[PDB]
Amino acid sequence: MRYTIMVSATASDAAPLQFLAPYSGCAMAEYFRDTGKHGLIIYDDLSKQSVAYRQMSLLLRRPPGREAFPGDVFYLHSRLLERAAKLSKELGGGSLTAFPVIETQAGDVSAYIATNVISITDGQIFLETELFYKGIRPALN
Amino acid sequence: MRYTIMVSATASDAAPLQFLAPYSGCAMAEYFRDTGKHGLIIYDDLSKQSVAYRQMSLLLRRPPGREAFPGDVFYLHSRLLERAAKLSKELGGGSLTAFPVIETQAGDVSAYIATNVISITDGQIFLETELFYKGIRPALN
Amino acid sequence: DLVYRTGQIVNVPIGPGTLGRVTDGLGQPIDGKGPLTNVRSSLVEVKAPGIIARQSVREPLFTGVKAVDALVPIGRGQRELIIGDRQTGKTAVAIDAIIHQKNCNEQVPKAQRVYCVYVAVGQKRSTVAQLVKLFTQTGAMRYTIMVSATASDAAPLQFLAPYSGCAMAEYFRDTGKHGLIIYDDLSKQSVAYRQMSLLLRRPPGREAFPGDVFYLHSRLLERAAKLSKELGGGSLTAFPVIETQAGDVSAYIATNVISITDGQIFLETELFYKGIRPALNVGLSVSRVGSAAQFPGMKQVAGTLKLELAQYREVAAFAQFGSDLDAATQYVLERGARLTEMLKQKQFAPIPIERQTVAVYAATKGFLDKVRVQDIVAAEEAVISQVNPAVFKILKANGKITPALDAHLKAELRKVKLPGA
Amino acid sequence: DAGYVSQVIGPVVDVRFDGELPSILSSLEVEGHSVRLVLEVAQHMGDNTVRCIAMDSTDGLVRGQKVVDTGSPIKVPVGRGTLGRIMNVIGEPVDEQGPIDAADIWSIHREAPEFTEQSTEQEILVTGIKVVDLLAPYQRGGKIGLFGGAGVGKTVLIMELINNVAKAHGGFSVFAGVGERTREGNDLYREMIESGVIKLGAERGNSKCTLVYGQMNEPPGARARVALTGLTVAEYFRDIEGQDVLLFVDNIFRFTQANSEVSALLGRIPSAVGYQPTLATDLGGLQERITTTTKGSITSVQAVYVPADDLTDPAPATTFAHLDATTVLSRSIAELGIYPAVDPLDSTSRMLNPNVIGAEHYNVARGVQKVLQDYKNLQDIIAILGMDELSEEDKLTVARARKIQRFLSQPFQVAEVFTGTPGKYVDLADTISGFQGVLTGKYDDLPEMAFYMVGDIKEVKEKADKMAKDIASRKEADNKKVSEELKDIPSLDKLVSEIKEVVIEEDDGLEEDFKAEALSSETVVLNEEGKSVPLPKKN
Amino acid sequence: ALTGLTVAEYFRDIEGQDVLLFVDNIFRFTQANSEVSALLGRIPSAVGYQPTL
Amino acid sequence: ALTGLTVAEYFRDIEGQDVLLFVDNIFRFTQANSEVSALLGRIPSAVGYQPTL
Amino acid sequence: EHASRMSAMENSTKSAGEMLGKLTLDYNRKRQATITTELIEIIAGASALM
Ligand SMILES: Nc1ncnc2c1ncn2[C@@H]1O[C@H](COP(=O)(O)OP(=O)(O)OP(=O)(O)O)[C@@H](O)[C@H]1O
Ligand SMILES: Nc1ncnc2c1ncn2[C@@H]1O[C@H](COP(=O)(O)OP(=O)(O)O)[C@@H](O)[C@H]1O
Ligand SMILES: [Mg+2]
Ligand SMILES: [Mg+2]
Repeated sequence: MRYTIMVSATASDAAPLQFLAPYSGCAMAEYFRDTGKHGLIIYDDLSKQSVAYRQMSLLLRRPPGREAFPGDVFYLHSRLLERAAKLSKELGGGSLTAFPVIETQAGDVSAYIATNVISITDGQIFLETELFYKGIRPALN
Repeated sequence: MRYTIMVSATASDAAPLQFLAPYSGCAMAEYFRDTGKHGLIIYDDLSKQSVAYRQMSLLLRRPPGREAFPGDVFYLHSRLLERAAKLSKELGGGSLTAFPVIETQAGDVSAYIATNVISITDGQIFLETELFYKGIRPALN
Repeated sequence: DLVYRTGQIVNVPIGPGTLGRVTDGLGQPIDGKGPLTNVRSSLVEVKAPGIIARQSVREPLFTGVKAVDALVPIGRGQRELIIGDRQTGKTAVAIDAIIHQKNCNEQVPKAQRVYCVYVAVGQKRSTVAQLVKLFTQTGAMRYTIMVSATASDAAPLQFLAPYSGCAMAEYFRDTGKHGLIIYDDLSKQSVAYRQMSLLLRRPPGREAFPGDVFYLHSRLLERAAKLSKELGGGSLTAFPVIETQAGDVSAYIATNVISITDGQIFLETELFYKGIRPALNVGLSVSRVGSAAQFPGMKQVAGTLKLELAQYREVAAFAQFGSDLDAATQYVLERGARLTEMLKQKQFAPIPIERQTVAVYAATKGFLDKVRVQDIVAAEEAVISQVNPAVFKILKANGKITPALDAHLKAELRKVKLPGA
Repeated sequence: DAGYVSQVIGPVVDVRFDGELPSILSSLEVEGHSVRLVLEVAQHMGDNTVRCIAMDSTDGLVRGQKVVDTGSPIKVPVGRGTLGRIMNVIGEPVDEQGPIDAADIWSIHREAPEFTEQSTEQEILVTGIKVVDLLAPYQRGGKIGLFGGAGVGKTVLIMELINNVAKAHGGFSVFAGVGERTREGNDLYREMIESGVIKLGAERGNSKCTLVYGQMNEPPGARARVALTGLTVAEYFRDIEGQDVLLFVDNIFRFTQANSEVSALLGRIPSAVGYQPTLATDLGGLQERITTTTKGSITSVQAVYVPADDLTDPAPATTFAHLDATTVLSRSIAELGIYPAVDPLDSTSRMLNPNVIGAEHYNVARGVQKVLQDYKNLQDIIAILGMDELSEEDKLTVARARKIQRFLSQPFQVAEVFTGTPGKYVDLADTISGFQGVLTGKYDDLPEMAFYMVGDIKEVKEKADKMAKDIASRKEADNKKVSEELKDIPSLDKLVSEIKEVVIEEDDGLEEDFKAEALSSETVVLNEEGKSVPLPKKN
Repeated sequence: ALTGLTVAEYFRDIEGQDVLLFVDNIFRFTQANSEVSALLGRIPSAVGYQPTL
Repeated sequence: ALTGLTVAEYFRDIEGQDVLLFVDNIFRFTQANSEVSALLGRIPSAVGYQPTL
Repeated sequence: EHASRMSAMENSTKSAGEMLGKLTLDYNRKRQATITTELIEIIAGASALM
């Protein structure tokens, strides 16, 4: 915690606060990206940001799409995860590394929000539930 | 029909009358429960009351839910079926036992009205149509 | 801006001056050959002819596709749906129907000719220019109208092009001649009608379609009628094309047009990649006019073909065990497979109907039992190219395989050499 | 007094009445329309406006066009004067035999009779079909439904019912073609001229059938009320003339569908699968009128389209409860080639009580359903392994049930034009005995394809010896001089000279009669006087 | 369920105890909040639950 | 996707030569119009897309 | 042969239990997607009128 910021929007917080905390956390980590230093960010459960954002869209009476998600739920995570960059030498050389976390349901990586972030992020660390109950931990697929 | 009442809201009757016929028959049946006698009530096609209540709700511009049923269609059947009780001995000790009849579609008891009435009642009598033609009549699964 | 009313419900030029031309969905020609000359402006939404105005569908309409002139026969005046998935042969079956009419219009009198209308809704201009290049190279353009509301056109133009194309094709029906309209992607017309209706704020229904998307398609398709002899006796034959998604014919527009049309030519994407081309699913394909409007002679041999393919389908899902010989199922497991590879056909080459019924005669009577299953498409060439070509001349004129012919052509299929020994 | 059109959205018109609105269900006549356009008031909108459904098309309606109230609902001709005629939804003749004689002019809108005038008398209707008369017998006086998807044979089965039941019937018949193809309404008409059911011209009173047609081309206002028009013709024969009527309704699914095509434009938020919120009540109010009262009898046969073979769809599933005998037709049975494709374990009748048809008919019906459900339970193995692991206990119940499936198949008189086999009418006493025999074992040695497409149990033995004759025909019929070139046929070089060479004109005869019209290249619009001027260069 | 919490929250915050709160069928708490969102006209989320699930 | 097309259309129409247009995810043209049309006051089509897809 | 048939049907009951396990998960996705699709079409039709 000497080097860590903790941006918490829990389950009791309002849905616009859970929608905003990935962006609030990314602005705090973009301070280190822009001043030549290096940053790590973990948005634990971007699955839960999109559900908080789906709540704001359906309460704004906006027309829903796949799994009642708004049409801009791709742009929700796309706008956020593009800010994790490695800057050039003329911009300082700083960097921000993102680790978005997505919880699937029954191994379904072909869900809507899951496949949205697979097409945003560079890599993928797929953690398997059959390897996890066999004691193989970290249960890397 | 020395002991039977027949409350009949048929198909050409108005949809408020088919909605109101289970409640009208239960008030006739609650006379025996409240006077220390015992009643027995059969709501044949409780899945046809709910379609009649859906018709009045969508025409009164009430907000639809799943399968376009109103939000209070659980409250419709629960406030009808909880009137079937076994009263204590200080209230005469009378009773009323209900038999709602739900018609499923190809056995799908995960449909919306069938799910609601399964939650309310104290058990089902299933009647499969494969057991019906297998000679098992009554086809009680 | 100012909006002037024209006093006119929507019109298109119908007449004999439209034959050979490529027009858009409103009648303006897009082929760059000038205005339409020998035409008059008729309405676009015409009421369909009633019960008294019609007569029974008796004369056939030969497609040239062997799987449909035999199994799913089509009469002059019926509506045959071509339903299937994407890239399964729907346009190719319909194009072969148009090309074949050129091969048959030169051999019939003036009252027997069929004038085709191809309505291309929601396709590219690259695809339509490929068709006009094809219909000019064959020679089918002198009988064909091409009504083309492509994908860059407005959704009201793609909505109206089936009706505007039918009104052009109804000229030939109403004047005693015979028409053939092909509505390619009637699925893409309903998408254009859905768009045009959601923007007019008409409330959506199933798959956001309007409520009257059945009446969109029934009032179009019921205009394909075989008229009575008091009304000239003309006919219009519709071939609507509906595209399904992963074979799901339970979708909203597919179930509407299946229930409107008489027959259906169902094409599958798994039969297409087994080499069965045209990929006709013989079980699901129906024609509700039926063998009432079949070529006789073809009708004599199709009963042996429809029955043996019915047994060949139930013997399948037991055919994975060639160790398990039975020699009664194995008899029909190969006999139906002679028939299955009999019905294969290369595209843009329709066959005359008399050459088809001889090739079905050569496999229902067992002449091609000696050849292997893998070389029947070459054997059907050996049947056709080695018999006397006067067997086809008297079968077309007599109209049925006469008793003075089924013993002529019995020994004629014995003096041919079949590629199997 | 009169009203004027204020709004036209598709087939739905709002009409504004400055004082004295018409009642709901009232008929309005639009004055000045080219065809006779009739609107029926659906609802009162609220500001002296009614909302209507049009019985014909609305292209050509102008806002402000005068609309005359008739003070009554749609009124159709009823009586003997309509027999042998074809009527419209609005009672107009479309058969071109002149105007229709009117015993009375009845409204098409009515209430269902009452609970007190209901006839609780179940008596059998001998159809002549083996699978119908055995497993789901029809009631004389009751409501019959033929459920099936597209292309399983409901129109053929209702054509077989018309010439097996209504041909030998004392009362009259009404065929209400509700939203099907116009071609098969012309097929049904010409079938009944040549069969003598409809007699044209001066023998018109000797006709025994009234046709009401509301076919697929017509707008959803017409297809929703044409079942009510065809019912009114049958309700006049039942009430005023007091006789046994037959009402064949082709595709009662189209009544619910045509209400669904307008109901979103009537201001109703949608229900489930695409249907109106008033689905069971529109359908209920029609079907409660097709009843046998104490005055007369209406034996109704209703084809029901089942969308995409899905009996769980709410338009077939609501009309199950309105019927006495449901004849579910299956696509699975038709893929075997068995016709009529009646599903034996999905067709149900109220007549299958042993109190009504007797226990001797009841046990051969329940026994056939028992042996066919067992075969369905055994196809989990014998379509995977191959009928070798059953030890001849229930190998025999397969070959009993496989002969039963073909014995339920039957040739039709109306399917002679389709298939080359004659029609077979089976008596009820014959189909009990023929199906008791395969059930018990009186016919255990005949092959299974001798039962296919036969009349009765004398026709399976007349087919079995025909099969074992013509097996032996395939050993000498080929040579040794019976199919020679010289015996009974001419030569091939001569036959091409025999045939008359038809004359090909290669000029196709198109423009020799065509009266053209000059196309204006420039757009012709209307100015404020209404004069067709060029479109102005003001942009 | 909020009433059962508030009785249980007194034993935690004032009495200072370890409380057992038995919520019999938490699914019925979900579906009753799903009904009150449908009655307030809110557009439901995926499979039919309230947007604030 | 219209800006990059216009650059490719100039080399085709004016320069008159064969060009290659690689468009990575032309779906994101369709998806972007579907985000805008929710706010342009439109009844949504099938799965949630714009009526003018 | 009976021991090989005992082992060929412990691999087949296993493989038809893993196939059924992947079919009930995919049906439950299509079950949930069907209710969301039916609901969105009912809300889009109610919002067009209200
Ligand atoms: N009988 C056939 N033999 C060989 N190839 C065929 C045959 N019929 C069609 N094809 C080819 O298969 C492909 C299928 O395209 P086709 O013209 O059938 O369009 P479609 O699949 O009906 O329509 P869409 O392009 O919308 O998917 C084409 O390449 C066509 O040339
Ligand atoms: N009894 C029968 N015998 C032979 N073929 C039949 C029979 N009934 C139906 N068919 C076939 O099925 C098709 C269905 O015809 P139809 O009854 O018009 O369909 P639908 O029931 O969908 O209206 C017919 O064209 C015919 O080819
Ligand atoms: Mg195509
Ligand atoms: Mg029909």
